[PDB]
Amino acid sequence: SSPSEGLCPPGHHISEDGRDCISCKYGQDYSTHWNDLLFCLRCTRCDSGEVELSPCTTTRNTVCQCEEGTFRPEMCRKCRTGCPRGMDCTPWSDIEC
Amino acid sequence: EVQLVQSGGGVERPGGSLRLSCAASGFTFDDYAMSWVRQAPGKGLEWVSGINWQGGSTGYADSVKGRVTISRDNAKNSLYLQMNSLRAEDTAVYYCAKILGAGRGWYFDYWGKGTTVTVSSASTKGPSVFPLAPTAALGCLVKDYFPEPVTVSWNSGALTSGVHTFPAVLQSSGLYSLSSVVTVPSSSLGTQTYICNVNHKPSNTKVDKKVEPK
Amino acid sequence: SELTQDPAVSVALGQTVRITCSGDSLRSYYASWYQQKPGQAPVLVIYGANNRPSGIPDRFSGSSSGNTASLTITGAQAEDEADYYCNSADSSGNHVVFGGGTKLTVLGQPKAAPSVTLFPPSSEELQANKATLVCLISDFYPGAVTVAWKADSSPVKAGVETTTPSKQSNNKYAASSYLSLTPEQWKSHKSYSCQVTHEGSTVEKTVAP
Repeated sequence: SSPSEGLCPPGHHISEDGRDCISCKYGQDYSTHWNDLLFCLRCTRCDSGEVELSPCTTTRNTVCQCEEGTFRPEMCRKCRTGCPRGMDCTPWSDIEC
Repeated sequence: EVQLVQSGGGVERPGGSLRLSCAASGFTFDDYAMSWVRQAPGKGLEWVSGINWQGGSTGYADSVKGRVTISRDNAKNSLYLQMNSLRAEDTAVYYCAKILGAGRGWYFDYWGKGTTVTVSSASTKGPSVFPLAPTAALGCLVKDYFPEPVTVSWNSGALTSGVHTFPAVLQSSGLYSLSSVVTVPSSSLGTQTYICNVNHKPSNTKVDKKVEPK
Repeated sequence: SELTQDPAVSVALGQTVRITCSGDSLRSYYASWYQQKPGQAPVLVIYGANNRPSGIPDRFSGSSSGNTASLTITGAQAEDEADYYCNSADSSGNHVVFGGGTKLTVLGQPKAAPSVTLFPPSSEELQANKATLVCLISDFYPGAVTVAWKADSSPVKAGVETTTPSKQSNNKYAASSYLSLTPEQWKSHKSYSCQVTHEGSTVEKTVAP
């Protein structure tokens, strides 16, 4: 409700006047940190290659995880099948050689 | 550029099997995910099944799950969908489609020409033609016939003015029906004879029905 | 699951149109649009964010707020009278889902009211213990009509077959609708109605036993 030290708590953006802490809309937008912002940031939406590991809350943005057979901040890449000479694919890392 | 050749436009009885095959050229095939997406006659698109670049991820629409199966042979740049125990509601055109990424997904940046698959309980049937008695309007109901198509004419083909044949509707019974309605003067009902010529070649049927005023 | 888009919209050539696609999973999965010219393989228009494949016109633009994606054509040209569908993953992430499609018509010819003609069952059919009403519609533009059947006052879904509209020699559309009934169902009612809703306005023809 009330802006502590000019700032609103996580999951809130301060009102236009400066007196109120409006809450972020769950599913729509979020804020992660103590802030005096005019809006909450909109949730990330998942691309094709991806699934929604954690849905977007008010304190947390959405985690999209690359699907089975790929990895990642712009598009999911196909994993390197083999290693180069003289040298496991996850949803966030290539193969390590 | 990308090329996708589907094939095998099949007529099959319910409970029967097909193997839709799609081949692809002009792009690395094993780099990309695939999917089948269908469409019944004039009624919206419907996602069938999805596959991963490697072949691991495989997704199936509830309406087909367990009945069809999906698989790719990256060695032959091919992608198949085996169908088992067909349904009369599986009557559709089937497009194999390239998903844009390597992972299983919903952005089909390319669409094959699509293969037509027809599932009908019914067997070949000749039509049962009823006259549509009566500027007046009379016609001929070409009821319950299989399969498509049928030729309608009037007075041995001698009349072509005012003639309109409507496209046939497949019934829930699986037997087609259409109407041809001609517009004629009121004075013609006393001086002219009106017979329609219905010829269904697949069943070898020629019926000439007289349209007389009730 | 199921994302619902209006089945029919329209634009006057050179104008703008927004086709919206709505579904409680478009809150957490980017959209994606296709175009399907009558009897072509769907053609991808706008995949997610707002990026468009090489080869599709500048004019086109995808957008997203809340649980709605929205395809937007600026200055719709003649070569845009096509079906546009949308898709995302379902609520979870495993299945794909398509919108019921929108017939986007581009306004070429001026709008035309449908021409209905309804036929009660012929005596010959009833003698075979059958009964079929025939409702024939023609000369309407744009070609998207809602056909409804009535038994006195009650809506009849069972026994109905209907065709999907098609272009005549005049460029206007036409469709046919059939009501199959038992002769006992035919006599039990005072009147049977065929109702054709076009551009809002409904044309009604009635027949009685």
